Amino acid sequence: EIPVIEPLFTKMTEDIPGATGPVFDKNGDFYVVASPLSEALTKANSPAEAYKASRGAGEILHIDLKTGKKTVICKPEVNGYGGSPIGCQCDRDANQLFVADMRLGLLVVQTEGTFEEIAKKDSEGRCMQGCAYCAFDYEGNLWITAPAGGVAPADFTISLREKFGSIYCFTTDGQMIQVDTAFQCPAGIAVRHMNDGRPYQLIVAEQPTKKLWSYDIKGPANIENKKVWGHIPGTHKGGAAGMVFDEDNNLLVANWGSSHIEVFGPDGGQPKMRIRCPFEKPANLHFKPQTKTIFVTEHDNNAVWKFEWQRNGKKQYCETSKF
Repeated sequence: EIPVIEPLFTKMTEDIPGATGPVFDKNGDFYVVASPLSEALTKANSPAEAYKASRGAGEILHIDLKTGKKTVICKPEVNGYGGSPIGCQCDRDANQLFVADMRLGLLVVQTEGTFEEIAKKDSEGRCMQGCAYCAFDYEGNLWITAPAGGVAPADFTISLREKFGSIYCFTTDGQMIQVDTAFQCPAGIAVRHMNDGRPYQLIVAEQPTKKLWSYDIKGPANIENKKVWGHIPGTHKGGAAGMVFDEDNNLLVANWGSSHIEVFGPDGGQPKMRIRCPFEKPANLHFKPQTKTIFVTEHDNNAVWKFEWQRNGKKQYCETSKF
């Protein structure tokens, strides 16, 4: 039996469809992503059906943590095609967000709301797929999951039932390298680092398959030894979505549809503990820097909550020093 804890959750905000991409920038400002397409995929009989019902482009919102006021930072669209941002990370050398988008690929978003679409195509020259989750390594290379088909203007599709989801690395030389493919809905992603700051394991959630995969990282866009690393419990619709490390390199994983966040030790395997949530659909999570406080987004109430974890979070790339 896996032991379960039931900490206190405090609701921070609501009325955010498909709430995801919780992120803190270098100033300690907190952002979340609204995703009409996420919410639609939850209710549809198909990706197409979901795409059709989706009210519009998603948005990056600033949330004031004292007042709860939501401010639209960016509503990305390119050429009439609405973006579907999901996952975010803050850069280290500039206060700007790198945003995985299921319709537009990888974005760089400024706090004043301008943005750049980073890649129409990958380095081999093939079209880009829609991106969902991303994680910086401490070198500045961005690892990205891509569960969707081609970016707009291709029809929207997602690898929820077929194997076509891919993994990329966007390197510090600005190359978008496809590093793996034929996933069934690759979702959350994380980089385990060595004591010395060196990147060395890539953890990737494959959502409906209730699996976490690992690879050994040997350099920028250079991975091998692909293995199943962790088991996600339950037979519910869903599976692992976002994930984050704590300071001890335990991996916390939102298990969408299970009402739990799963906690894996450094060697993976089975969860060592589960965290019971007051909602069925935790989607994504992020630590408040230099704190034990975890912010969690959820799709029962399209809300953001916080709870206290047993230790501080692992530093993100944005919190580390250039030298």
